[PDB]
Amino acid sequence: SPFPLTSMDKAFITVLEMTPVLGTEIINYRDGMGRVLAQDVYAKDNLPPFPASVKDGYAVRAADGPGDRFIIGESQAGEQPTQTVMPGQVMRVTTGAPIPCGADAVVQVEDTELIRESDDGTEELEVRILVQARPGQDIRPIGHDIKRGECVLAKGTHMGPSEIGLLATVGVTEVEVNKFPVVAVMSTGNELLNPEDDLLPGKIRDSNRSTLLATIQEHGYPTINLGIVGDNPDDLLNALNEGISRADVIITSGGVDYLKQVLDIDLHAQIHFGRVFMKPGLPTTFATLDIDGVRKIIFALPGNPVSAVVTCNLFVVPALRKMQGILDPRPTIIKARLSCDVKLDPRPEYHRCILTWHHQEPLPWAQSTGNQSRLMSMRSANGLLMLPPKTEQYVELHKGEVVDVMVIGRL
Amino acid sequence: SPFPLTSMDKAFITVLEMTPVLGTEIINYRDGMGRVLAQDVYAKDNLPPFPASVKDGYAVRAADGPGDRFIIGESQAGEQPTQTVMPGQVMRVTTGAPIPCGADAVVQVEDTELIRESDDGTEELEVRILVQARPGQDIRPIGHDIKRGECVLAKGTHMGPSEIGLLATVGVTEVEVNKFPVVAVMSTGNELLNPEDDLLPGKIRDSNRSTLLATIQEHGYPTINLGIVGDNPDDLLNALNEGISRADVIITSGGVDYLKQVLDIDLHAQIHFGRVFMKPGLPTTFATLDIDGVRKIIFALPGNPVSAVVTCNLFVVPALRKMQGILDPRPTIIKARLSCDVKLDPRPEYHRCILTWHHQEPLPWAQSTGNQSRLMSMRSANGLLMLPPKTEQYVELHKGEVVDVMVIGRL
Amino acid sequence: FNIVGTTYPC
Amino acid sequence: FNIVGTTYPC
Ligand SMILES: O=C1C=CC(=O)N1CCOCCOCCN1C(=O)C=CC1=O
Repeated sequence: SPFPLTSMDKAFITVLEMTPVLGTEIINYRDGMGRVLAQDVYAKDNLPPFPASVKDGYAVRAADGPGDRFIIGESQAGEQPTQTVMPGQVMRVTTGAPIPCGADAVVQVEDTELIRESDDGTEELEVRILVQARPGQDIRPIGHDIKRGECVLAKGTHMGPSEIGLLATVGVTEVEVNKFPVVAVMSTGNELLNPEDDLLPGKIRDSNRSTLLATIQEHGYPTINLGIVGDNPDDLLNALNEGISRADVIITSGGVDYLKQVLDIDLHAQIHFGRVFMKPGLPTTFATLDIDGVRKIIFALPGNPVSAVVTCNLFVVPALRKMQGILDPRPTIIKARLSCDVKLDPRPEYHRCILTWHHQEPLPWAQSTGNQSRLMSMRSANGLLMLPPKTEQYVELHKGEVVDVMVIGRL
Repeated sequence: SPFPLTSMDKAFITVLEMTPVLGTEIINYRDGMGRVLAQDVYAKDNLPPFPASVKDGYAVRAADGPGDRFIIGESQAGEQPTQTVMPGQVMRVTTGAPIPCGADAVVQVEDTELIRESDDGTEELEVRILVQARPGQDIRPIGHDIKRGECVLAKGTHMGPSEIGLLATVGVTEVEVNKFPVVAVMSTGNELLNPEDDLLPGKIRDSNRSTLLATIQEHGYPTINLGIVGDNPDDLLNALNEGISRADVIITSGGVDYLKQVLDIDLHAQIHFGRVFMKPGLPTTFATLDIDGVRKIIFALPGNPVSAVVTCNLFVVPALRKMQGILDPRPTIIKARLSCDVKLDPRPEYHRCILTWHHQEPLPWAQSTGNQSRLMSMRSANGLLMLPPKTEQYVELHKGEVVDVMVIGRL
Repeated sequence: FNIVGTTYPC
Repeated sequence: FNIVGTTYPC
């Protein structure tokens, strides 16, 4: 120290390389949102499991051709039919109903005309089939959508709603997944007060713990609030021990120098980097600690509030994604057009922005937060602008030029 | 024969590699359009050759500052002034007039107010200079645009109007250039009649000689019409000898087999290719003949009229460009959007088209000729669409997709 | 530059 | 992919 400056590329790769993948556990399928499957999932039945009608109509023998037919009955959703359709008969079907024995096609109701109904008008008796059915027409055969024994979801699948629905479909209600990381957050600094406190001299309200907790929660991971910790070895070492004991990940912000000393000397953690050649984020620190053959990760983020949130999105979120089993945990980076000119720094530079798609324009505009219309000054950040380092060729970027933006919010 | 199929790429490169560069000659600068300089051109005087006023105003001493001044005279375009401007005097100047001795700046007329004029009102006597001139203000010093001894045009420059004007400027009225190729065109085929003839049985009017001559002339090169030649050794060999004797380049169309036999056996020419894997243009033939340590080039183009014009633009025009000294004689190829779907052939395919730029669209549309609105069916071809060979991935191109088009006309 | 038409990578 | 921002080639 001052620790060597690490490049942004090496810092990032080092985070992903060194972060572990959590172990697995069995969950109920309804809790599967955002989880990664740690098993292949197979169907144990056919979908549909019976030949099913695609249409409201009549189940027929295609060989009978067009003509006048006795309706022997009705097949409806949820009931197995007990009658066999013989030559010159048909059975009424609704969409999804099983096809009875002896019928090999369905003619939709619009290709028919009813001849006779019961006196009370509740019951159709005879119908004119107006078309020549193709065999198997308007029937979903057994197993058309899913076959028994088929693998419907592969291990490594990152599950959303449709995958939860596929589990339900196949009746696989308990599944093996990766664990979610438990994330403990503390703040440090003698100047900090709880949000709930009135100001005292020399002090400000701690906002990072709140912003960082919210960031992590927005991604779905459980969190632990470790509060404000006195910026001294004794309280830092204890907070850090309580974090290590309670969580997979510990994030601190502030005091980055007692912090880096406790990690190395008192905790015996390997600090992989302590300064990053980036803007903002220069003092960011990443360390791992192996105890139990369990690897803990520790992020010591800058105290400055803008820096704490940018660094959390660049480093922490991808690490958590890896921990929870996502095979490629890297963030989504899209192309956008700058809304304003911008001088480049020699450091790679990151800034919160709002992404907006205008009428029939293929690229969204990226508007840097804090400088704003009314409605635009009100909007929440959904991107992180990723500005290139200054060069001899590129010293300045202009409104309208094409830039990289990391997606950090719902679009 | 059937001669080996040559690829379009090898055929094209072979034409450029084997075509010679013509010798040089001295011309008058007014005849220089389209010529390539075979010498560097140097200025032998300064432009301007005297300090010249940029503005209508007054030549002043900047040291006199603002104030009231006697006007001692007028300097005008085309006359050397004989008076020296002393402290408290000025000389009227017009744009381009030489600056007299003793003045070191020009103040424009709008930064002045006239105090007194002669009784008759023809002659200004005294003027108020309202500004502090920067020294050398509104003067073009000697040699500001061109310096004596400067190279104003480099050898290899392909001259247009502004270059002709630069020659005039520097007084270099005779210049060394490459020769233009003399191009002899004949047609062959027993079915052909002159355009001026009424049809006889079995015959059609020869259109290729006319289209090919016009194509070459549009590029500025002298041509020789060799007429229609009987498709037999005796008349072919004589026409070919008269072409060789009269021209640098001989283009034939039709009869491609007495033609290829005369070239090889009777003329002793090296046929470099006789079939090209292209559409249209398959039977195209290129040969050279060295006599005098002078290399003649011979193109035997297909008789089909569409093929003759496409092949002339692909092969002949670039060769002529090389002959006349153009350092990179390759044609200009631009990107356009197809106006219609098109099935690809396994052969690279070329078709005349019309290029049109629509309101604020960055790519022009390419519309294939012959299928056409009224005004569009009337327009003259300014492009050659260059369709890719069929592959497993690309079998068809669609309206709106981006294609290569060779420019063959004024845009 | 290629005399043979190509397809568009973008 | 890169974590450091780029200029656009096109
Ligand atoms: O190939 C294209 C197409 C447009 C253009 O300007 N070029 C030249 C540079 O392209 C290099 C490879 O292009 C693929 C990725 N890419 C785009 O799709 C647009 C720019 C770009 O680099």
